[PDB]
Amino acid sequence: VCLFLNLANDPTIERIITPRLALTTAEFLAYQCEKHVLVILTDMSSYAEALREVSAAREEVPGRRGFPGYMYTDLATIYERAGRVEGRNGSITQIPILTMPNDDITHPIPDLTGYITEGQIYVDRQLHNRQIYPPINVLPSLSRLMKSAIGEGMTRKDHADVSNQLYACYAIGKDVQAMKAVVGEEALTSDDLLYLEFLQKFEKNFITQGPYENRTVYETLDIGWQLLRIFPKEMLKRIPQSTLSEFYPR
Amino acid sequence: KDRIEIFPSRMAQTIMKARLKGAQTGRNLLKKKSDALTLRFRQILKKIIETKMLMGEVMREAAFSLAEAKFTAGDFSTTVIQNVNKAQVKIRAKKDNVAGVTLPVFEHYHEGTDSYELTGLARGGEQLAKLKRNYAKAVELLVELASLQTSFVTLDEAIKITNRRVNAIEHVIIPRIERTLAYIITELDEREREEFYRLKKIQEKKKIIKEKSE
Amino acid sequence: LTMEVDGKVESIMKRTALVANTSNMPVAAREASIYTGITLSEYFRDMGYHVSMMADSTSRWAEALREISGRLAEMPADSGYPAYLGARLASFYERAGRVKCLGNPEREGSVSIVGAVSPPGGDFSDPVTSATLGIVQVFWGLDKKLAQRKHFPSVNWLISYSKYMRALDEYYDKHFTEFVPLRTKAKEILQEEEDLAEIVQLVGKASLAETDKITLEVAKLIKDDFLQQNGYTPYDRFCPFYKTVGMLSNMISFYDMARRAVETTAQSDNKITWSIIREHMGEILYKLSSMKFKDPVKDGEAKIKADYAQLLEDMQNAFRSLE
Amino acid sequence: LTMEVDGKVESIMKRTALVANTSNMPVAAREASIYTGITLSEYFRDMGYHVSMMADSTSRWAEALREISGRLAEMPADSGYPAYLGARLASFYERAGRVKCLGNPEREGSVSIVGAVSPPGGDFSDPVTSATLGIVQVFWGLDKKLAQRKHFPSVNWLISYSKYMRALDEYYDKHFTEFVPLRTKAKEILQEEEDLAEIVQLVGKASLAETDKITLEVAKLIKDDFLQQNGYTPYDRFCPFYKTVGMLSNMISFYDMARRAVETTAQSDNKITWSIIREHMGEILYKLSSMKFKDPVKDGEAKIKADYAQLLEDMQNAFRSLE
Amino acid sequence: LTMEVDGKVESIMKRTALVANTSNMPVAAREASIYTGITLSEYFRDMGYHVSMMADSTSRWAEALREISGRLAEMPADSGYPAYLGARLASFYERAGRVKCLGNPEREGSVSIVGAVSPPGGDFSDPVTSATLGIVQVFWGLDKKLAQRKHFPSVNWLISYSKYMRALDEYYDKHFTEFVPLRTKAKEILQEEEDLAEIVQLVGKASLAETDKITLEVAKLIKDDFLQQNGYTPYDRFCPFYKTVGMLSNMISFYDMARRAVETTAQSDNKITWSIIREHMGEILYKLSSMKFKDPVKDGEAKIKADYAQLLEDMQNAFRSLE
Amino acid sequence: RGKLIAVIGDEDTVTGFLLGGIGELNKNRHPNFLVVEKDTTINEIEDTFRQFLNRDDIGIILINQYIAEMVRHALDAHQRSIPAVLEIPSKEHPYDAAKDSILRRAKGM
Ligand SMILES: Nc1ncnc2c1ncn2[C@@H]1O[C@H](COP(=O)(O)OP(=O)(O)O)[C@@H](O)[C@H]1O
Repeated sequence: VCLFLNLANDPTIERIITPRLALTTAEFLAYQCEKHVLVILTDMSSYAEALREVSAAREEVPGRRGFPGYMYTDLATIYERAGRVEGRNGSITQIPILTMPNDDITHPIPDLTGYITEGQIYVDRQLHNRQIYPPINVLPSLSRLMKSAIGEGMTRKDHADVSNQLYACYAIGKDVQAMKAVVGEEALTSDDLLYLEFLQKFEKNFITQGPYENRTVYETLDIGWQLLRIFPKEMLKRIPQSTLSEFYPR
Repeated sequence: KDRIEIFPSRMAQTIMKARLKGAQTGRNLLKKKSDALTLRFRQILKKIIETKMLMGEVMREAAFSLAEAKFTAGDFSTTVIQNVNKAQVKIRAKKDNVAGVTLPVFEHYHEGTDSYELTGLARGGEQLAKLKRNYAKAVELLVELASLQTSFVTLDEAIKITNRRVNAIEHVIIPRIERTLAYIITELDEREREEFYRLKKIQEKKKIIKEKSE
Repeated sequence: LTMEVDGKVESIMKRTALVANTSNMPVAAREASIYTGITLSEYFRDMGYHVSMMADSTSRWAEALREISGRLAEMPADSGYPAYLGARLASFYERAGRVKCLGNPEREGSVSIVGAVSPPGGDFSDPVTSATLGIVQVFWGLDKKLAQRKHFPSVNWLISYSKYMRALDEYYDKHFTEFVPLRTKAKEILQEEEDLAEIVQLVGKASLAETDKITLEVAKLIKDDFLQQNGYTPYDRFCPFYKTVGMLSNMISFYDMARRAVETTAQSDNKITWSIIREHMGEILYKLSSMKFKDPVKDGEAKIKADYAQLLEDMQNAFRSLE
Repeated sequence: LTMEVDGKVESIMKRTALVANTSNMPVAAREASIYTGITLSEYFRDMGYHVSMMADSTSRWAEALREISGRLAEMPADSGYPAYLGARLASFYERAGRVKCLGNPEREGSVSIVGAVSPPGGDFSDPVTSATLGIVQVFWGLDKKLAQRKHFPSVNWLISYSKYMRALDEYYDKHFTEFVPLRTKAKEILQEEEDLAEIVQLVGKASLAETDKITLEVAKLIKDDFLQQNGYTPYDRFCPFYKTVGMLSNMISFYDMARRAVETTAQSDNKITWSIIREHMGEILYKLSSMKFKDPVKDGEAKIKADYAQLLEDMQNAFRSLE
Repeated sequence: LTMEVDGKVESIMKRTALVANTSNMPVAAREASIYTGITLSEYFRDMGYHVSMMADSTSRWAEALREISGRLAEMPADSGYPAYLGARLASFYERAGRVKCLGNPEREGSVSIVGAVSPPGGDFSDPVTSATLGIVQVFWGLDKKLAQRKHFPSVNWLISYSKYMRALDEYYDKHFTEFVPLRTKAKEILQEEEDLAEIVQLVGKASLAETDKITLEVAKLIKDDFLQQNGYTPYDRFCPFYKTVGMLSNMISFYDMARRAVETTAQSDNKITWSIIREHMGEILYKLSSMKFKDPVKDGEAKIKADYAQLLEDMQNAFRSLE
Repeated sequence: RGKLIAVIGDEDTVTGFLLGGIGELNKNRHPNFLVVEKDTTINEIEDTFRQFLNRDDIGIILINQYIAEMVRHALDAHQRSIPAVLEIPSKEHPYDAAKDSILRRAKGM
């Protein structure tokens, strides 16, 4: 880990040049030293505040929502310094972290970040209040290149099917909870009870991790299969029978 | 009317977004309640059709048992009608719950105060006893039918009310909030435009003043 | 104001200093007031003391900054504030902290800043409030609904937060070992109540499960008689943390035991329900409600702890009789 | 990607050019990408060719335009976009068209712009999408919902549209006379199925008339066996228009003849039903479903046309026997 | 148009004086037009006349001020208007009040400034409309929905107001003594109907109380047949105040009778409802509806008053025979 | 306290129901059954049926299909559910699913 810290009370111009320092080091290590670099940029909202300050100092008029008009170009300059390249064995994965102001996904910073990046991992206030760690919401979250990230020889044969079935069962479990809120526990069917059970155990075993619990992706998939074995083979409609016959048993 | 008439502001926008989400969630929950009520309503409708078909046979059997009774016992209808005394079979109200809607139903209950014993002591006998049993069976069928029809009517009314609620929401309230949010966004854009114009004017004046000093 | 120190009542002025600045005083002095206060606090921190600083309104400080920026003819950021408002707020707040003070005689001082923010019409997107939330580690947000209902303190426990819980785990796990699970369960209960109230008022209260009823009524109990504190009464002016932890322990013990009874008797002939529990032990609920009335001044710490233990014993006995 | 020309599998890059730029490129480059592409397309049009320009996302170009406007400090128009977004989009799309190329050798080239737009969260109300829809004449409306349902191509065939039908009426009447009535009947069938989708919920399928059932079960046939098409297979990766019109003609002939039978047996006691028709002609429905699998290459145009004519003969024979 | 003076018809152009500056005429001339109009009105007031100055659009004057300010590069107020627009409007309106004209012969002039406003987009938050509502004592806000329904005059009876009612009750109690209670009851009916309509829009009329139904129907009658007035007809172009009060009196009397009947027969078995009332009084309801069709000129005041009295007698007799 | 069952049908059906044990005489000695003889007319059937519905303890009411057709207007007017009205067959006229007051609420049948 190479750690660049820009404290809130440090110069905002230093805040501006911090991500460029980090990504220059990442480019050196990845495209010259040929090692896969993960760049974790924390508080792009604070970076945007520094950018706003520098624009005002330049005496440029505020743009949308008081932010610079070129903030999209600046955020693109930061983010797009990432990815694999031809003829080099290194790469730069990026995980910018944003503090959505007022929890408004339409705010310029998260909006342009979604325009430039390739996914989002949502941290849910509801889960945080329910005291689940990590409070990552998997329904609104997305990773466009999960299909490239997973598969045989990269993670495992059944990663995509397990992930899809887990998402489907989780959404159905939330729906069944909403329905139970109206009809009552008795009116629910056996499949509804199974879905509620899977929802509970998925938020208690899959999501709920603990700060210092390092799960290899194989452990993650084993937990996912433990949760999927709540249901019989038939209700797992999103897992091909070829994969169910191999990983469902036990 | 078209708008809720909340003054444009970021606080107003947040309030209206929260209200829109709440209205959508309530609409979804009421739609689920309507779906449950409609499912139970159609189940009871099919049960009613089946029970009517089965009555088509039970009532016929009871009537033919009566016709056979009149073969041996003779004209016992007048005796049966005259000696009423006290009902041997009464009904007890019961409650049934579907979603939040309570469905009235009936209970088949006996009193034991028989009053037609010995009615065919000399001639009727077996035929009248069989007729009594057949009409007790018919009453057992028709009490279930009555409970089904009462639940059916209650479910019909509740379904209509809940569908009216859902339609009212999604045709009046949600459009109102959506229009309010659109207007608020437009007005905030207008505020941003006015502030931009003022700042640009000030910058132009500052440039002119700098030139004047130079 | 007076406080009991070493068995004597001494004026608060003997250890408090005030930096007053009315709204009509010059805006430059209004801008320098916060800095003067924090410098005095830093001096007394370097002394080796713990200095609690209270800024009556950083919103008025931000207004002063905005007016001075306008007078200087600078380009503002969103909502007219200077684009360096966040930087100034950080330079003020980050002067807080616990420090090994300078100087050879070893000592550890601290400055604890409590800055007040009053946005226009309770705005959460206010620039000063956003800049503050980007710096401060604790935020006791305001519930306008609770304020209107006269539920004091009016803290909105759903968006208010404190990031010092992790650092306080060491302190709790050595002095109040049992308090962390109580806090976790209380927060879970409150969130479940928040999720259930919507369904209750959208659709109806008839479809609720027995466990949902336990959650709702325990949430009402906690909100009304653990999160509701009247600061003008002799008994609730200051609630010792031993009192707080004991109360929360009793409330969460009741929650867990009632839920255990309900769930265990579910799928059984002798089913237990919230109505049965309440009808049986309305006295226990009343005692839990009156727990907030214990007065540390006359009801010593030992007396309060013994009373709460007696309440726990009565709860256990009543639930044993129920079971 | 490769294309078969003159029996040889060439590479489409022998005829394709890529004006490719990312989001960290100069904003001027991003904003002038569309103009560079349309100018190159116009050049190859003037050369006498038919060019197809495809902007990947005109929304990003519009964002670059808004960024340029902000940099120049121009007044922000509707939702922050410049004061000329509609003019720029209209003038760019005006460059598409079919022309009598300038020059002595009598030529006629064309430039077809298929520029795609990105509606915020599926909303077609933002300035860029609104202007694009107003200017363009076709909208192919791909749907993630159908993609999830595994209906490829995912064109929603309900929000899509095309305003060139009246322009191509002449071409169809000259070459594919029947295609226009076939297409109108298919569109009306799909609209009727969409309308009946609501009735099915209200009263179920058992309450549908025989005409409603035939409409539903030919709408399903068109959706799953005509609109649905897999680009990977060797038989229907590319569907010649003669094959397409043949399939549509066979499907609409089935629909019309089934509707005629139902209507003309409504008056008799031995009334025909969709169930009767399906039971009698499960083979014909299977053949209609299997009309996809005719390979345009191996099964030449003549063979495919003859097979479809034989299929129509079989349908006519079966319907005549049943009626 | 003519008005009878001492039995001789004399044209009203003999007293009207126009000050025309159309939209395309120079923009800077609109302020001069307003000031010339008000000065002429003041001049004729000083003679002892009750002048009435119709400002056709003060919004156009405000826009002219905005254009001149923009040319002067002044710093704008809300929505680009100058910072002195409100002061200018206040100074212009302050020239209206009834006066004791100057000079030796004691007189009493007046200048009633009736000033139309033209909010852009129909938004009354417009700076011009807001500043005008901050000055004018009567606000006749018009409604675009009513205008579209052709409900002319399109005045919105809810928002509209007049701050002269208390100052005019002195004159009403002596000239039309029976009008103030009728006005109060009509406003009550309209407000109650507004509340009941807000309720009905979401719930429907199924649960409405019978008196609420009568309120709704009488309010519909008042709207469609008292408030709205076709100004381009021989009968409704001018509605004398005897007509304005007689129509209201008959409608309010019918309301009182219907409410009395329903309320006093709610307990009894012969429950009288709105349906019974409407069926029995279809003719009387139509007469109330057509009361507006009385011609003040073709039919004399005595005839109109006699006909309204006869309709009142018909209402009374019909209600008595109904109960 | 519990509700009763009421019958409006031909003498044979009424006799069968009485044997089933449905009739009683209350404090005021009012029977809860009626035999529809030819001497009885539509107005009489309507009056007795209205009395049945008004009575708060009646519960279930049974009517032959033809009697229900004769007094159909009252059946349609009766909308509340608790007085559970049933249409039953008879030897005189068969029972048909169509034109049943309760089934009037159904279009999916
Ligand atoms: N009292 C009225 N009677 C009948 N029609 C009216 C009345 N007032 C307005 N209208 C209708 O409203 C329309 C607009 O009138 P006008 O006031 O000239 O427009 P604006 O409101 O733009 O000044 C006219 O065409 C006219 O038909």
